[PDB]
Amino acid sequence: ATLKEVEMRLKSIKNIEKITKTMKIVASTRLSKAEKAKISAKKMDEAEQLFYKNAE
Amino acid sequence: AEYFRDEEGQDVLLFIDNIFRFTQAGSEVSALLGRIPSAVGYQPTLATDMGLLQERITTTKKGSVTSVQAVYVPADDLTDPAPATTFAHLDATTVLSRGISELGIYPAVDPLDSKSRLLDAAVVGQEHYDVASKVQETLQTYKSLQDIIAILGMDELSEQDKLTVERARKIQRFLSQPFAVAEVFTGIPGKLVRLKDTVASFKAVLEGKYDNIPEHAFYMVGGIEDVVAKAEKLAA
Repeated sequence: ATLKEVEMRLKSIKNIEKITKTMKIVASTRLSKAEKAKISAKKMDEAEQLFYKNAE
Repeated sequence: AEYFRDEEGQDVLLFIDNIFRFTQAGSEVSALLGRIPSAVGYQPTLATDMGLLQERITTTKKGSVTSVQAVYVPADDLTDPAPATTFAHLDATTVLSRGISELGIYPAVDPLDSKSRLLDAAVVGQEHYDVASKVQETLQTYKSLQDIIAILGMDELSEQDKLTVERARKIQRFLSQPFAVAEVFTGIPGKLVRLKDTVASFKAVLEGKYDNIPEHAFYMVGGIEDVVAKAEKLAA
């Protein structure tokens, strides 16, 4: 009643914890690929920036 | 009922309402009888009184009696010992949950919680069982997915999951069927569909033969013929 309404709310909180945990891990997985792309891209950009700098 | 079962030797079809009142009644006079209160104030003779009632109802060498006993489960706490004791003693449980009523589904029968041991792959044969096994899994998955859908939404879900969700919603509203006695309480003509026909109609749905049919064209209508007809109605 109190006990059950607490308990269901606590179960909800547990499920929320689980989802946020899961999400955090998947986010890390995605993050590695994201970083990999950004290096290669940034290198390419830097070559163009080389013109803009030298051109002043 | 005994007179019918035994002496007239006929079949019967007992109906009792509401058996929580039977428990409750015994509980009230328990105090007066001076018996020390048992759990949640119930009579200490709760078990044996239930037992006498339940045992009296049976299918003997003579008659056969089909009881349908209503039970009122206070605040839907089936854990409550009086409902729980009755839950054991009854052969073919059906749970009708408030939520399902609120979903607008009439029957209010909660499919997950309604369970009867009469369902078997021998009793109703392999096809019936297998079809129902697919239904059970589909719904249970859908329930599991509710948490994901709640925060994340339809995002992390697979294509397979999306089809399962769509099927579950279709099944959820395919179950919805109007009652003849709710041509007054809902004013929709009642629909009774024969069992073989229902198995077939559900089989088709699961195969996805009618997953091109709108979700609301499964809602509160009978058989596949009706579902298709309501699809035509919505189409028009």
